[PDB]
Amino acid sequence: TKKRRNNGRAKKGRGHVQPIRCTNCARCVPKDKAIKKFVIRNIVEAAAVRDISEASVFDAYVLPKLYVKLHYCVSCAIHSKVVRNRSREARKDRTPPP
Amino acid sequence: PLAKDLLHPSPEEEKRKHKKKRLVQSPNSYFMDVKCPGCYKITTVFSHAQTVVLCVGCSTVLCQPTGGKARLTEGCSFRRKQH
Amino acid sequence: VRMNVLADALKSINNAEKRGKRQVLIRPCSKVIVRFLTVMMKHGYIGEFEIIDDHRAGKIVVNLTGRLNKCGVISPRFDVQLKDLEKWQNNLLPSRQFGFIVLTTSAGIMDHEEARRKHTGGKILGFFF
Amino acid sequence: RAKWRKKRMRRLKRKRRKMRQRS
Amino acid sequence: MGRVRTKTVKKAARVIIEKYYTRLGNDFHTNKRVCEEIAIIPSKKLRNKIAGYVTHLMKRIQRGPVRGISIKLQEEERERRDNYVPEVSALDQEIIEVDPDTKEMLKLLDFGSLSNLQVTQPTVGMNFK
Amino acid sequence: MQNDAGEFVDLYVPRKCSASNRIIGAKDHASIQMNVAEVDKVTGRFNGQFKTYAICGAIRRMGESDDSILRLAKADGIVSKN
Amino acid sequence: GKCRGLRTARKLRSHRRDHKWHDKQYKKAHLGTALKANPFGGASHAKGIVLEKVGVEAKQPNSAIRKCVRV
Amino acid sequence: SGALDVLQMKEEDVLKFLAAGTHLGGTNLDFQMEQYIYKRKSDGIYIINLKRTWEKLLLAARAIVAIENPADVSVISSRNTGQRAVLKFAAATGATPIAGRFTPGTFTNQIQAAFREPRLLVVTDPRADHQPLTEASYVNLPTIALCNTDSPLRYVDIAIPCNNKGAHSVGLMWWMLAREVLRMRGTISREHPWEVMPDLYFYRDPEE
Amino acid sequence: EWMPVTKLGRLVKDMKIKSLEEIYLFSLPIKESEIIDFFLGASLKDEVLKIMPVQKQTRAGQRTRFKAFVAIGDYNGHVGLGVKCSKEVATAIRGAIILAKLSIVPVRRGYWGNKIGKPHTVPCKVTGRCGSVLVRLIPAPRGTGIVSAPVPKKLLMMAGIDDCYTSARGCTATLGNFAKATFDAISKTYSYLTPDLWKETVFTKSPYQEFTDHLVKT
RNA sequence: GAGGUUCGAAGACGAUCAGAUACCGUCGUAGUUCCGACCAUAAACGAUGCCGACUGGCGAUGCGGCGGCGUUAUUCCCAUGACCCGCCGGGCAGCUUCCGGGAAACCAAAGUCUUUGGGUUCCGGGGGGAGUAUGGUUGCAAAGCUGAAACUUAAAGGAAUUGACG
Ligand SMILES: [Mg+2]
Ligand SMILES: [Mg+2]
Ligand SMILES: [Mg+2]
Ligand SMILES: [Mg+2]
Ligand SMILES: [Mg+2]
Ligand SMILES: [Mg+2]
Ligand SMILES: [Mg+2]
Ligand SMILES: [Mg+2]
Repeated sequence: TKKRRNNGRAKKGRGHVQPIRCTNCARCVPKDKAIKKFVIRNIVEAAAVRDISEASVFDAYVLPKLYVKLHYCVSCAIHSKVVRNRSREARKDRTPPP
Repeated sequence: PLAKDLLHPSPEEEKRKHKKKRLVQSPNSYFMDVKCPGCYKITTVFSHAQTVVLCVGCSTVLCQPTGGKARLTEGCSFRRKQH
Repeated sequence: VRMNVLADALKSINNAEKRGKRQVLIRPCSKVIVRFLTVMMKHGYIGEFEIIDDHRAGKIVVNLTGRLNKCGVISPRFDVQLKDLEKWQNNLLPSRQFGFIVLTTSAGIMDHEEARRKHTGGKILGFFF
Repeated sequence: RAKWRKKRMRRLKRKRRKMRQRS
Repeated sequence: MGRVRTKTVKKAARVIIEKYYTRLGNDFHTNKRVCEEIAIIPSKKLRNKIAGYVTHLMKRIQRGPVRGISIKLQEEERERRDNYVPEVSALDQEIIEVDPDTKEMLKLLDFGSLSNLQVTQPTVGMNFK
Repeated sequence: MQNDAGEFVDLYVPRKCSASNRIIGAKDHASIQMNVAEVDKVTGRFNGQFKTYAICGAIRRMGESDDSILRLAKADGIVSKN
Repeated sequence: GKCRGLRTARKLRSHRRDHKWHDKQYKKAHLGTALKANPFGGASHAKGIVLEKVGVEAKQPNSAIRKCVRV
Repeated sequence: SGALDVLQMKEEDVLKFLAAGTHLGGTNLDFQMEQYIYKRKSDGIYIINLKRTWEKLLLAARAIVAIENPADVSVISSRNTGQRAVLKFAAATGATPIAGRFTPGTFTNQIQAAFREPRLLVVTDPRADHQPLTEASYVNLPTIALCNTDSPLRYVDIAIPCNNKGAHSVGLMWWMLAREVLRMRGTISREHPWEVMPDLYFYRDPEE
Repeated sequence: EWMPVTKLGRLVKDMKIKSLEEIYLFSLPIKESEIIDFFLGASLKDEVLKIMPVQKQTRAGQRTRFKAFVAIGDYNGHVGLGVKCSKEVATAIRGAIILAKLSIVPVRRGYWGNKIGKPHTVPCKVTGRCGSVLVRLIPAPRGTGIVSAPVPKKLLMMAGIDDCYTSARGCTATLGNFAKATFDAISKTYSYLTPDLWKETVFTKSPYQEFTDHLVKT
């Protein structure tokens, strides 16, 4: 009963493809498989933005951002609610909807 | 769909078909009768050249070859029309 | 590769008439093709086909009509000994009331009825019905 | 599991080699 | 919380109004015992409960007309709107904004008509993958 | 279906698609039979008669029908030389 | 698929030959074993001496004692 | 239909077609419609051949007219741009209209208030109102449609190639059909134009 | 008494359409079992095939509901198969007959080989198949009777096939699609495109179209 | 044989647990690292043999070619090159559909199959016993390859359905 035609995997046209160990369980997974969030979080966050913008020696100042490529094994992807678990018709609909 | 008069295909829709796929297999290539500025002599260059075509005279070089058609050098003419 | 140039062609002229295609061309062509298609022309199974002469092999272009349910090809040309001709035309045609096993004898390519009038056997090619 | 019975027999047969070869 | 309405009310309410728009108003205790006249509502709770939407649908109506509703004025109103029209809807005065290719379509027709044709700009195409 | 005595057996002769010559089902409900009128020749006006014209289900669900309507219609002199 | 050719009468015969030592009902009949194993040496019935009477316990779903003979 | 002489294309007509933009197709092209197109411009907008556009238009006329009883022609629109249109040819011919929801098996069901065993559909978009086409598989229903370049031709007797997008253009077609179906047989000269304008046929947005 | 709501229904009860061949011809959906009751009064004898109890499972026990199959035919051309599921045996049967009645078709019968007398068998070797199972109907010289399993025999005897050798396989036990495969066998007799047909159709009006005067009733 | 970055069977302790010779911890050997021989197997998987023919759409993209209508640039153009718009071959792929398949899930192909055969390779015949015993062979050995039966056994299984419990 092939669940995902693709195999949750996104290989096609190859063979062994770089494995990558997760950012949570430390568990090994393929690169084409695996969920790949990439967070651009502000350093200071929502609250401190205005503490720090007062205390700044400088004027105005943009503040930087952390560019982390998160990168979960599916186990932790499901356990820690990155993706969920959809209906048969829904499994297919590959768009990314905010 | 359900009526394509294959035997009398309009001239356009063979030129958008790979050479051997056509109703009759014909080439998609040609010779060109080439001037070049110095000599008046005309060489009989084949578009798809492979080799470097040198002048019957001497000095000048007509056609650098590339993937498909040949690269004519700088400022030289040609003449398809025949057959 | 192209082993048998009938099977090649006949697949593609059964396999149009399912789609209801008005006419089809057949890529390799042959003498045997022509000679077995002209048989199909007589019992009505197709209309007039017009063979292109690409200098090499040949192409054909077959006017189809609705009438051909299937044509197929028996691929090895077994040798049919006239006593067997019945046992074949039992288990290879839908009824005794139509259906034509084209085969190839001493006296040309022809349907099974015409081999029976001349009383000859020979090698089975195919069948349309 | 499959993998851990194919690995049972490939340990067990190796004991019959050893047992046999004595005699 | 306690009270959202039941479909015996929601349906009867909506159907009184469809049939007595003129009789009702935007009070309670008036149209309250209109309902005693024009219907046979057995229980006082329901009798009374029905004049519920009878009001909540008049407060809606003055503000706006329901997308799906039963009314006499609205149907009458709709007919009037339809009749009004420009003398020619599609005449577009003189001079249509026409592509050169569109001009080409006319030529095959062979019709001759007034019109300046402008083609401009690079062939950008549509959308940004 | 005759026999010895030219005897037409078979309780009916089915209709037959115009576009494929393919026999149209007893219970093929996506059948059609389009009736199309002609005119007087001069003024306009359907007066006279009738270009009847059938199509099977399969050809409809394929998407064709209208390709295969035109081609027939313009053979029958209704449509002409676009 | 199948071999299908015209001078292929052997590849076929010899194909349909060995792919009977994978039939069960012939490997009783044509191997040897059966004649060697069944006390009834290929024979419909056989005579033997009753050496004792033994009750056998039937298979779970049906409880009962079956009343047989060691021969 | 192929108007060999009299019922030809004319000039006053053509200007309508251009004005509304009934020839300006969609960017994309369902192949069944490559009989009914000549170019795409730049941008990428396809151009319908007003000649074929019409021939077809009459072809539907011939077929509606064919219908002896004019009130067994269903006329559908689900998209709003036809809503007004369909009512108005329906009133002109004396055909039967369905605007809004193609309701559950009005073609199937011997119990629902609406059934109808009509003998021809007419539809604004095959794309949108795409039940009735499919129910028209279970009854022996021919089917006129007001197709675009981007429109599937599952279950259509005949496709009229148009815009069926800008209300403006839609109406025109629902006119010309209405017009021709009364010119053929009914109660118009051929020589004189109508009492009826287009303005009646192509919807209004909330305006006043 | 009728109240024919369908137009095809109305036309039937006023001696307007003469023989159902005039319906089948135009491929029209029969949707009132009484139609076929006009048009084959008497005849049309109705044999139940099986009463197999299906049953679906739920928090408390199992919903059990019956499935009746019924075959219908007049030993002369027309036959049908009706499958109705219901809570009760008598409801199922009664209301399966109503479907079988609806979904009757004509079977074209032909001829062994010598072209004499009346049609005793199938024209071609048709096949029909329902989910795995498949049934082939081979033509047959007179006297041979039907040569099949019980179930296709009980549908073919009904169709007024007198002779046929069959060849069937799949899961032939599963009666439903023993019978439904050999529904589509005998449907597809009249779909067989033979030379005998092969003449361009003359074409005729239509019941809706001829009698369109009486439908807008007077 | 070289080397010892981390990780880490094995192995040592701390906990957890009724117990954990397990998981969760802290160490750390073989090995993971290199160069030289062997071994010859994977869920070595698209669970789809290879060649060959035919049958529908529609989008995308890698390469090559061809054509065109663009312009950013780039220079006086150029050549380019970078975008745009097409076509063509063969690549990796996507969606969509009552082709047609398909027990079903699904499948442009698993389509062309009772309308049975284009060519050819391999290989399965209820489940276990068993991939066992034995024989042969290869291997330094783990093991590899070839590979039975008596006996027992009525279903084991597959696809989808409602349940019902996570
Ligand atoms: Mg791999
Ligand atoms: Mg010792
Ligand atoms: Mg070492
Ligand atoms: Mg540890
Ligand atoms: Mg292996
Ligand atoms: Mg297979
Ligand atoms: Mg086979
Ligand atoms: Mg076995």
